Amino acid sequence: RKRRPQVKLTAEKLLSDKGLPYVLKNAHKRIRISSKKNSYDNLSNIIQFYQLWAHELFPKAKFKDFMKICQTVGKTDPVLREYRVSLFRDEMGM
Amino acid sequence: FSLTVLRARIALLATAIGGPPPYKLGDDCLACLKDLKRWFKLVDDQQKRWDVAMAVAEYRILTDDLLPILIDWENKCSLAAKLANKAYYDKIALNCLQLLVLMTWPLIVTEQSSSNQITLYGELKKHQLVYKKTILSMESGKVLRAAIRLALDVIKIDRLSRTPRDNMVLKLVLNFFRNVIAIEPGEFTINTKKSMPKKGITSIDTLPPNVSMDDISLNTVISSFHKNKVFGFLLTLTSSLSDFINIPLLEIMFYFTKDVNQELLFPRTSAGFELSKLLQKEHQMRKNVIKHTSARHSRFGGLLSIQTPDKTRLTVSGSQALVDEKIALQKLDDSKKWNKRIIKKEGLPNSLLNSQTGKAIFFTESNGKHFKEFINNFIDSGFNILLHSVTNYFTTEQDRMVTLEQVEYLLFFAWFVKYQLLRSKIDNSADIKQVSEALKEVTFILVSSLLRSAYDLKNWTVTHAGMIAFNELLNLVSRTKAAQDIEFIVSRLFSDERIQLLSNLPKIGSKYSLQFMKSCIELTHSVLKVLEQYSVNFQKVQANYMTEPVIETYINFLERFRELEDDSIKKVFSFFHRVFVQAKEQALLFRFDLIILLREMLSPDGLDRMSRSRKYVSQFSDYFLARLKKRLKKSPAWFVGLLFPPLHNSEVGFYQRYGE
Amino acid sequence: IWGTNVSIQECTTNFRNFLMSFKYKFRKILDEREEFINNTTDEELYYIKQLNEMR
DNA sequence: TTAGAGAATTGGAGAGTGTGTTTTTTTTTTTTTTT
DNA sequence: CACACACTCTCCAATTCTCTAA
Repeated sequence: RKRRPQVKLTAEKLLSDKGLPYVLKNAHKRIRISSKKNSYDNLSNIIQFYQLWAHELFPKAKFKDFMKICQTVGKTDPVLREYRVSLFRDEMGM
Repeated sequence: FSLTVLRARIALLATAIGGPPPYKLGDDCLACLKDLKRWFKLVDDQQKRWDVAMAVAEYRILTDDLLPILIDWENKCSLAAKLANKAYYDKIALNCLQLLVLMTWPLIVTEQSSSNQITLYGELKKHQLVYKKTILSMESGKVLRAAIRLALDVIKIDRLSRTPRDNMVLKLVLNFFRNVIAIEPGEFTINTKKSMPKKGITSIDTLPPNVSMDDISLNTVISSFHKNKVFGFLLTLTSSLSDFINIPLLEIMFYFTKDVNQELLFPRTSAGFELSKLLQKEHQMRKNVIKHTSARHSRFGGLLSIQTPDKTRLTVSGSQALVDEKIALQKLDDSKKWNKRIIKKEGLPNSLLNSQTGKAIFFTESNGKHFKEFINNFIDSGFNILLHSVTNYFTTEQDRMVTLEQVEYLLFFAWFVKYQLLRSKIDNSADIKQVSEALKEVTFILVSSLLRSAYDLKNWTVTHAGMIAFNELLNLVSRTKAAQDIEFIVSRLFSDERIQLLSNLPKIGSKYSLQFMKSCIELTHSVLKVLEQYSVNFQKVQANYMTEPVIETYINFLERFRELEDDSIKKVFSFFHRVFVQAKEQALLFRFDLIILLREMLSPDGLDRMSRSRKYVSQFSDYFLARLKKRLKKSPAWFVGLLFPPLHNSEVGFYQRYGE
Repeated sequence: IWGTNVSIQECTTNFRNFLMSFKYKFRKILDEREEFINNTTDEELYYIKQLNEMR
């Protein structure tokens, strides 16, 4: 009767297992930094982590569309801002 | 049945006027000319049919009969003017030129216009180009020499001795010049009543076979103007300014310069050096292109698996991916066939209202040299006098000015005041006082009032007509300050009332044409430099500029690096460069949009390697990465906060954007 | 490489270290050639000489 | 000006009407001009 | 004949929009 609706970026999907915990864990042990190397290589390595996170979290949409939708959701949906405030408060304790 | 009867009458008039092989005036020629004029006037406005003009163009009347009338009258006029029924032989050209200007009148289609006008607009715009094609190529286009006779007959007498009737003759003849040169190809009005198929519009060339883009460009118009001596006519008409010869003349000599850039004037086998440079550039970009293509054929079958996190065995093809992992990831990215929806949007003579930066009309070197001195002679003759003549009229009927007047006036003013300053910059032989007369208080306040009034009515085109002048206002203030109190009264009213208007347009115009976005960056760049010599506060004006939509509209211009020039990238990057240490507000710059554009910039597929743009940008990006690493290493949550937009909470606003 | 459980990096390193520092003497001793006394044609870096010839 | 309740439109899957094939010139007679 | 292709006919929920929301 009706086609299966396309999967969109729901709030629950943003907290997937291969998501925020994964990047928070691997930020300090995934990407190497060296100013001696050309800046293009460093920038590509930095964007590699986010690109793989987006693909293994949402292989339907591309890079730019995914980031645009995420930015619009963050500017619109206040739950993301609340979560960011909560993590900021937690980090402020140290 | 009515239409074919109309065609029959047009053919009957065509064989009644006469023909060649010298053209002969048939019996009752004046009567048939008056009949044709009456019929065309009746069908133009009283009935609004636009069908008589069509029949006239069909019989090639303008080419076969009308033009030879003026050509045959030219030799008689020359003989009569050099020797030392003249009234009958003079009045015959009046009706012919009145018909010519009427057919050459630009056609405007709006919502209130009926279906016949819009239906026939696409079929008559090509004939409009045909008229100017055959006029310009008719033995050096001498019909304009006959046209200027229809003006010198009336202007010869004293201006105080003008005629309440003959005064309309000057308007009628003057309209012909602006009408012939405003003829431009239209737009293919696609019938969007149904969904378009898997294929787009086949041909966008709206030119009949007799009309070629070679024979209709503004280069042809300028060459015809030079070869027909009408440069002297345009100079002498302005030399005697000291009403009705101002509004038409405002656009008679503006149409061919409404969109022509002044950069082509100065070069900064002669044409072949730029040819060799362009061949080098295209060879470089083609060399960059082949870096992705495989050394062998496509069917070689290079298959690989990327052992991505989670031990994934995703399969992506291509021997190019076997060279670099980044190429494999890019092939992963572009493999998806799904795309999002990108939203998108001239009613007046096309120009900056609709012209991209690369639309530089090709000019012959001799033609360019002639045009370099023609406009300079006009400026040295009557520029400021013509401006002061229309200053009084501009001060009245503010709400009675149709939207055409603003686009035909503000663009003229801004273009010429910009040209004078650039010409003074390149060469010191021109004084700044030749353009300094535009700093009048009343003119400035009226143009500012028009600019601010155009904002509330959503007339974005009219407002864009105003920013181009507002840029040169600040530019001329700076020029007259550096090269020097008259500048203060013009550059002190933007204290509190005008700061909102200048700081709101960048935040809202990012969803419109490219040139609308380009105007605001020039406005900010000029305003940040005019006030640098006096600092009302440098740290206070910049506070209202550092806003997230402003950064968004600046970075949205950088995504077009395939067409951005050296100065276009220079201004955008220098806006952030000048606030790196002077303002220290880099926290709002931490969006991924700028990082991906930096990756595109330093990549060889973007900016040129041999040019002088990617070196300082690369070094500044090297420092940018150091700043990013330093700021990210001190906040684990900032690793993911770099993607999300900033927050409105009180404490975090200073905790994250300033680091306590 | 898909379907092989073979890393491209190790293959590239193997071929790289095979390119230079390799001499035709290795081939001369691989086939048990008795006349391996030759020095210039065997002990010289054959592939380095080939790369120089290409250059 | 912000996070959130209301209208308004149209693209991506699917109902459906009509298509498009397979499909062939070998081998064997009979004639005709040169040989 | 019928299975696969190309494409006109036809249709609701996610995507955009501007009046009333905080």
